[PDB]
Amino acid sequence: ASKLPLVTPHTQCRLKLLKLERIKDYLLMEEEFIRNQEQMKPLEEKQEEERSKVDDLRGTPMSVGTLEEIIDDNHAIVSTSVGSEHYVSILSFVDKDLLEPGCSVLLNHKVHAVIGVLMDDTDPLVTVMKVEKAPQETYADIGGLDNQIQEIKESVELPLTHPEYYEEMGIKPPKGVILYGPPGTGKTLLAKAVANQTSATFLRVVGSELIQKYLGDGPKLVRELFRVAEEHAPSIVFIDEIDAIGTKRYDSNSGGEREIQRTMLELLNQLDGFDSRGDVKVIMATNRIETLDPALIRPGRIDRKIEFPLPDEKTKKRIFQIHTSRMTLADDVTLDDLIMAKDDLSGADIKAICTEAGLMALRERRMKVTNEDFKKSKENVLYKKQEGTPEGL
Amino acid sequence: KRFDSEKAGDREVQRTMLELLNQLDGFQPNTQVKVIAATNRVDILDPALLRSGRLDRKIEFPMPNEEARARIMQIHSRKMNVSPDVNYEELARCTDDFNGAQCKAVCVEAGMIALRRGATELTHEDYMEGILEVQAKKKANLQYYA
Amino acid sequence: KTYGQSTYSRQIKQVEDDIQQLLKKINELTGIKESDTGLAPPALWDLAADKQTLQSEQPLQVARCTKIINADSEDPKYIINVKQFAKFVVDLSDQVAPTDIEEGMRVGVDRNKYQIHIPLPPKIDPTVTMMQVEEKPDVTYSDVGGCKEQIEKLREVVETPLLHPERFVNLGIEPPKGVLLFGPPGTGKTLCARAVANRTDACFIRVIGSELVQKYVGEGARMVRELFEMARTKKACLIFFDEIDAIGGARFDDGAGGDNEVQRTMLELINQLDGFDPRGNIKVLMATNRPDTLDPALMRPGRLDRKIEFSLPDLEGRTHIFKIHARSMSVERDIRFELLARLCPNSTGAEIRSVCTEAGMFAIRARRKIATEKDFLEAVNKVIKSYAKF
Amino acid sequence: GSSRLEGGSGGDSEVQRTMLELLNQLDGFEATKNIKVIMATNRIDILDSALLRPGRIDRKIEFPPPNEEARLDILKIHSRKMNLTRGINLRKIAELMPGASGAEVKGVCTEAGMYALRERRVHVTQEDFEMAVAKVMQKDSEKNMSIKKLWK
Amino acid sequence: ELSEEDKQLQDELEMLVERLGEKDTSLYRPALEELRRQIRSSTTSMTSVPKPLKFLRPHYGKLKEIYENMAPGENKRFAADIISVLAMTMSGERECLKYRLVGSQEELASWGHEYVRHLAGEVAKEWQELDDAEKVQREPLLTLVKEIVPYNMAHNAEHEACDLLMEIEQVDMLEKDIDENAYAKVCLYLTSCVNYVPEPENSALLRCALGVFRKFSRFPEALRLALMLNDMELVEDIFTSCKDVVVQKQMAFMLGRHGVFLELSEDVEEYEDLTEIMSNVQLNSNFLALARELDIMEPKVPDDIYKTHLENNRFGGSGSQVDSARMNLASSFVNGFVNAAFGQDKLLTDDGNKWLYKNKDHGMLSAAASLGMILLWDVDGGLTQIDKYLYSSEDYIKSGALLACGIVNSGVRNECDPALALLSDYVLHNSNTMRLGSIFGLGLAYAGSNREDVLTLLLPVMGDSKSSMEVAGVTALACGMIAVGSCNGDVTSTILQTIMEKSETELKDTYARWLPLGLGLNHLGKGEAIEAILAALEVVSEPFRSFANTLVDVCAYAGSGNVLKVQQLLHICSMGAHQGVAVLGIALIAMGEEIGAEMALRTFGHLLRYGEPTLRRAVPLALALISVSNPRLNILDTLSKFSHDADPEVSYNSIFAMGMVGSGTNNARLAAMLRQLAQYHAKDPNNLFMVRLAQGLTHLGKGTLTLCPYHSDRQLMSQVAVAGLLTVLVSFLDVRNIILGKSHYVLYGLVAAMQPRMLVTFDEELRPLPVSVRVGQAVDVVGQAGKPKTITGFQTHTTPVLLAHGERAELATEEFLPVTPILEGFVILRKNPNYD
Amino acid sequence: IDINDVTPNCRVALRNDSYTLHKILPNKVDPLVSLMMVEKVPDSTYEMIGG
Ligand SMILES: Nc1ncnc2c1ncn2[C@@H]1O[C@H](COP(=O)(O)OP(=O)(O)OP(=O)(O)O)[C@@H](O)[C@H]1O
Ligand SMILES: Nc1ncnc2c1ncn2[C@@H]1O[C@H](COP(=O)(O)OP(=O)(O)OP(=O)(O)O)[C@@H](O)[C@H]1O
Ligand SMILES: [Mg+2]
Ligand SMILES: [Mg+2]
Repeated sequence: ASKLPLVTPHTQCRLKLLKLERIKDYLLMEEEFIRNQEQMKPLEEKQEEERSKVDDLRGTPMSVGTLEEIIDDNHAIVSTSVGSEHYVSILSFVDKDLLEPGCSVLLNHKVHAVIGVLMDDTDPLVTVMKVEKAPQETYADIGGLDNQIQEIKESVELPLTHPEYYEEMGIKPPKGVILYGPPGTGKTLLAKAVANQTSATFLRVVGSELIQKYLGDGPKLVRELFRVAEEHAPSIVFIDEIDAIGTKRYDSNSGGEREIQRTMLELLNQLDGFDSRGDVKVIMATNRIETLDPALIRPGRIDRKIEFPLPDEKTKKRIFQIHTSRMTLADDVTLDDLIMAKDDLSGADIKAICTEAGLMALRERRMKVTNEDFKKSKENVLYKKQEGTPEGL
Repeated sequence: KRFDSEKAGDREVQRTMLELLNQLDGFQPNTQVKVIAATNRVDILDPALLRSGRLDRKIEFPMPNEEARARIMQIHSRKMNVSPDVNYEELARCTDDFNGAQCKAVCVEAGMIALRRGATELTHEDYMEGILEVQAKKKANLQYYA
Repeated sequence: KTYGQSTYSRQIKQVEDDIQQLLKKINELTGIKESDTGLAPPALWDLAADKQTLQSEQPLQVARCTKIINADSEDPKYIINVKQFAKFVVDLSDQVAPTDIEEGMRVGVDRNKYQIHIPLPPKIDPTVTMMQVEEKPDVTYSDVGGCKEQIEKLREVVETPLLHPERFVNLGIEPPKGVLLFGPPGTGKTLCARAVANRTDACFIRVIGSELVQKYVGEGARMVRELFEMARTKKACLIFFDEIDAIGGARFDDGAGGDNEVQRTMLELINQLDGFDPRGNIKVLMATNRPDTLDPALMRPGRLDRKIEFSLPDLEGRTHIFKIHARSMSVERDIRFELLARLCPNSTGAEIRSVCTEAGMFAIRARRKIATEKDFLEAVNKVIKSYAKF
Repeated sequence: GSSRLEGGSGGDSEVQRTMLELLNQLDGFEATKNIKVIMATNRIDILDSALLRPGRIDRKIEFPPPNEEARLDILKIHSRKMNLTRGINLRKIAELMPGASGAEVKGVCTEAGMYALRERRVHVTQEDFEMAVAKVMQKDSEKNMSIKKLWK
Repeated sequence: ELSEEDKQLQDELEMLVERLGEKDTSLYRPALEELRRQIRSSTTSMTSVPKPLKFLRPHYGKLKEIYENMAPGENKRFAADIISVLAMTMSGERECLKYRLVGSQEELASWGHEYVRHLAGEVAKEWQELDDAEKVQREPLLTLVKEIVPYNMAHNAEHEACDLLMEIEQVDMLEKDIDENAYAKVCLYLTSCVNYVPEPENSALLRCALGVFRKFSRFPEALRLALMLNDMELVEDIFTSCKDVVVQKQMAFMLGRHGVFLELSEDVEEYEDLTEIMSNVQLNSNFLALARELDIMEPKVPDDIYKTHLENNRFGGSGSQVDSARMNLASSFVNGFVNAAFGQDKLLTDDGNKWLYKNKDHGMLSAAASLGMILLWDVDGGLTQIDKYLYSSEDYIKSGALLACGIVNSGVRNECDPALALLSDYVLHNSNTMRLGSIFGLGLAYAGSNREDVLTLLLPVMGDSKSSMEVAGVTALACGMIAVGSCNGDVTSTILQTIMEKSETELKDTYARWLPLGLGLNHLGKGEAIEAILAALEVVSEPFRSFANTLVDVCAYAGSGNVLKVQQLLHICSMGAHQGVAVLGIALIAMGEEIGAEMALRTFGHLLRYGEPTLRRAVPLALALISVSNPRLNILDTLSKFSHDADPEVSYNSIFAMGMVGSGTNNARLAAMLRQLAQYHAKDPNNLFMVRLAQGLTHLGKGTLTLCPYHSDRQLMSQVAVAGLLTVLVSFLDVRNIILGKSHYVLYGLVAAMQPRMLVTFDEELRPLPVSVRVGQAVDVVGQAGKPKTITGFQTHTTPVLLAHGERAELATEEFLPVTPILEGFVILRKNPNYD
Repeated sequence: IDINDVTPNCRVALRNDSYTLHKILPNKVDPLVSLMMVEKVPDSTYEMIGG
């Protein structure tokens, strides 16, 4: 509460013990003094009737205006509801830390002096963008990533959890992370897991949502997305499917390509530009990283680049177990037979296999899923391959 | 130019242009307010705006020739202390494909080069260095040309 | 418990907990309950309970914002336009002198006779007033390694003419008023911009190109005009257009309208930079990655006189960058930054900073408190080599 | 629907506030609650993708244009609450109305009712239905050919 | 569990509980070596408890047993080492230290920092618990500490090394291995820890830091530490030992700034110039050079500061009739403050007699002294201008001229002793007004000098019969200023005798409050050495006894940050009129560490909220002392609240405290607030007088002077400045009778604290040398890795800059290397040989 | 008037000179949802929706 800034070594040290012991001693003195003085005289009546004078000063029918500009000398230009603007005086009982252009102020009825400020709604974009606890699951579900989980933790979680490690070495944490891999490997899953396991305001936006239909709205959306990310203390901004907005940036293009490029430039500036970015961490996922902009994924912009490979032999078993955990199975399931094939199977493919097997068991009315059911579901899932056989091979 | 397109926004500027056309020439002739207009492009201007009753005298401003370049450099070097050695004819010959702005840049860059060197008066070498700076030519890391 | 962070860790934790508890007790004892009406703490209902709010509401009347339109005759007679209320022909108050009021400025007027009482600052877009820097970055030219000639040119464009004006008037030189910075990503353009902002003793206005793009027709031009008017207000003021390629695309109007609004914004910017009216003491930076896309009118001298090229550093510059970025790090006594600079082929200061941070994090991973030359080598292998495909 | 950040409103448009509240209720109410939701749409593409998410209405059933039997059944359903005379062969009406959809089958009933009204009888006739189909199907074909000409 | 092959291979040793016990030698060395390698091997996570340790945790009793008393050659040693490292997790007794003492003797770097830190903590604990009787058992601990310390120094844990050595109290060991790179960090950490430690250890810490600084030949830093320690023999030793004349000149500048004079032997090199720098003879010349450089030479009349035309002239006609004489006195004070130290003035210089006779009674005395205030530091030119008024038909004017001469000589030292020569005549004169002027002039001229001749001249005045209480108190004040920080037996005996000689009725006078102030100023800064004075004073009447006790105690513990003393003062506050002195003394004690200063701000706020009029009339004067010349917005708001207050005394003290807080800052916000307050108290004479004084203080000098006692990075304290501040504030304690009365010349005590804010950099031959510097708010860099920046929010100017409170300066280019690291005041700069 | 009756979105009457809530005027709830229940939906069955 506006307490002294220790600014001692800032690492556990005897100097930091001494500065802290001193604060405790002074606080003990103040507490004893206030307690004894309250016992001697309550002063509750004195504290009251000052509020009565304040209420007298601010009449009964307080009007709601809109602060427009502070002349910085306890004066302001405030706009009434009709639209008129008045040059009034900011009285002394109004908490001036709340005043900012556009705030909803309370104005005196006769003299229009600023006599208070009203709280404002809490959804610029926060309710739309924030994900709350990720409905999917905690870190338990993710299977076989391990090293990628460790990298993500070292990027986003560790700075908030143990910052002393960074402050000791004097290095600032890595700026951002980009998750790249073939479609269906777990980028969004890991992002959601860290979102639900973290203590910071987590925001998610899909790149297709930044392709607005009106000029300048994509840039405005990115500007406001990063605007309500410093307003919410520590935050993590996860721009899923960046490939939609970021691209090689070929100059010779016409149409909405120019607007997409301008949106990308605004995002670039937000990631690293003239101003300091405060305390905000950026995660990005992209099935296709080779088509991105070198300026967009340059080191100072995105430090860490995590690769998500297709599950090979045992990660596959782990996902199968995880997705069949809450599902009764007959004692004839050859999950090893299912996974043994080198079919480039993805985790999303495994999830679809499990869901379809359960669905067809339900269709047949059975009470347990069978190995033949799993095999037929897998065959149906792998039926969605397409392409040409001889071509390319 | 006016075109039949479904995109809005251009129609508002077209309406402003129509008002400007009427003001220039139309009902209620005007004989007390003249007009001067400058354009980098004339291929996009509407025919009704390039008419003979609205913009009668269309004056072309070509890129300067050698003599024009020499005169521009002299004009912008009037106020500076320039030595009596500078061959403005040589500078004009060496500054082909320049405009008046680029010649002004040549002169100011020569002055700044002199200031960097710590010289009271300019010189032909300073002018050539300024020409090189204004040309904005980049090197290809090798010069295998004979 | 934990593995042991420090012999004093438990004492620090206990003292912090006691401080928090004592703060809670003091707050409870003194009251200070939050108010939904925006009331300051009772200890700062100060002169507000009375004794200055009373003496501010009694003598200080309420003035109403208006905009002067015309001044009639030598004798004071002013036409004003009270917003959304009315228009009047009004006289001055005895406090305000006639010279203070000009045509077009905002003036407060009393509610009884509507006479002017105080001039007011011009109305400015919030989105253009927030471009002003206010608080300047802490970077300096010493933090930019590998760029000597570039920084010299940038200074003599933006810094020296402001710092030592007489040096140029004496020799009759009109120094260049604009500079363009271009090069590969991560070379230091925005870093040099921050250095200029820090060093300058004048207005620094930061403009990002994407901001000038607006939904409604004729908005980017209005923002540019307001920005340049605010700049002219100041005695001398620097404007920095980062990512100017967003709105500086080459004019290519043909058939169906394409980027016509952005082209109009660009044309307004060009007109302000150089046109009929004389530009004030306004020096203009511009940083971009693709100078090719810029239009000839904008790249013409008189708007962008100097064109500084930023390139990948040499071995010496790389050594200097390594030293700069390892300055505030916990490193061993003797690390061959020359060896590291050689071991990293052509690479940017961003890459070098990433290498330093990754070395620090390898140390933190191995649970060490001192980054080693081996850590720096591993960082180079991770950044320069493994991510070489990017 | 359509999208939650579509016109740059930041989700503050009323159309998107309604979607937000619908999604909130849908997430709030549990699966084992005997409260099912059926949403229909003639334009699947423009439908908001936030409704088809797992944990929400994800299953989807398609509807081709009705065949002969479906057309006859829809005609019966929409002609149930109308005074029809003896020996009304809605099957022959369906046959005389080939390649018609729900809107056309709905409109033919009202047109037959109006024709019976003009003749001033309280019952619809087979001839009335024949004339009704001749009118509605012909006007639909006229609209189709007008659209074709506009495309031309 | 997934990778429990680690568990299996750990069992390969765990189940083989006696694998080393088995007679086969294949399992003796290799098995324990593999276990040691595994436990010492690091991980890829910073989470907790490396896997080998988490796995060998349960196998503790058997690990002990395998050690027991087996062969002592190598098996017992290695077993003891592994036991020790494992003992970290169990966290019971000191088994780690026990087994390290009896175990393998390897290098701790091989075991890592997380273990060295645990062993260091255990060593500190065992050393603390162990009594001195067991000396021979300390030797192993001493060698362990010797091993630990260089490891921390090399691995950048200087704070840890200093902490361990301070805990075991063997801080003198540092100098033997401090090395030339970590010396700066170690010295900074020790000097920072000095403040928050008790008396028996603060001096030891300072002496160790001085030892390191002398070892590495950082003579200016060594002299700073010596001045802080108050060891004049050390100061002389350092100054004489320094064999570089330029460095000796820099140290002479620091000594002159601090008010410390060294009587140098005539044989010393460049002796006369080193004694001219210490005497501040050139200070006026440098100040005028700075004034000309900055172009602020034009005199400012009080009307320029007042700016009446801006205010809404609602009563421009028959307005409130204020005391014209009082307002003229306010104008004279404002003119003096605004034109202080410049030498030119547009009121007294052009025609001084008219302005002087415009005033009334004592106002003439104050106005005449204002001339000396203006001519400050110009002894040579002071007399040629004050002579006209030295022979006047008005005793008030002559006394004012005497005080003006004293003021002019204040802060500078000549061999001509003009102050003594002129003011020794009127010390015992029969006119009490002239006595007052001469006594105060001599005190201000020789404050902090400890001149025996002046003291013996002054002392009889206190006991002289025909001396009013005013003259007695003023003589006590002058003696205290002359002997500040000297514990003079003569002064203390005289003051005690004078206090005892008077009656209760005479001691009820407020002017008598200046005697305990004199004693406190004499004993300023000497804590625990005032028990004798308190015992002596215990025999005086109750009210004045309590007042004097509190005042002497607070003055003695001034600038110490003694939490116990602050606690006692708060008890006193929570009766008589000693509560105000208690409130003032709280700030007097907490005036040092920033932590204490801000916590005292909180306490003062609570005091104003809950308190009696006596306490409330003193809180504002405590705020000014705690933050003098530091215009903090919170403090200014607090003072503005009580400027508009029902209690007139609180209002007056709040206005003056606002002026003091803004002293020498030209703060636009403060000027606007003071103009608003003039409008508010347009019709209140006393409040308007206070407002005018506050405006003058705010514009003290022209932004070129400060009243802050501290200097040299806010670490050194100016005894003379604190004496002047205490003079003025303790006088204000009863503002109605002293300041708004017949004795307002006391305001000139601020001349003691008046010092410049400049930063003038000279060449090696004492000649101006402009250089580019970066001026910005200081940043604390203690215990931070690398060489972090030392300033924030900085801008570039040319050498002659004015430094506001909390502003550090750092040379922009490496062209010049400063002699002293503290860029402040006068700094000699040398060319850097390796510039390019 | 008790505040508990001053619910969000309720019409109130404020006096003339000083706006002072002194009544809770009747409100039009306008329930538009109690008019689309079709009960068991009789005569809507698979047999007659054949196809
Ligand atoms: N290793 C895994 N463990 C558990 N589930 C997985 C794994 N890999 C993929 N999945 C499943 O894949 C489903 C698809 O979402 P996921 O986060 O995996 O996609 P993605 O890798 O981000 O794909 P895209 O690149 O198309 O966005 C998730 O619901 C998750 O159930
Ligand atoms: N010469 C240099 N010296 C020190 N640091 C540098 C240098 N060049 C680049 N950097 C580092 O690069 C980081 C990236 O910012 P920089 O100004 O270099 O980007 P940029 O070239 O403007 O990028 P963009 O092309 O994306 O606009 C800076 O924070 C700085 O740390
Ligand atoms: Mg995804
Ligand atoms: Mg940039």
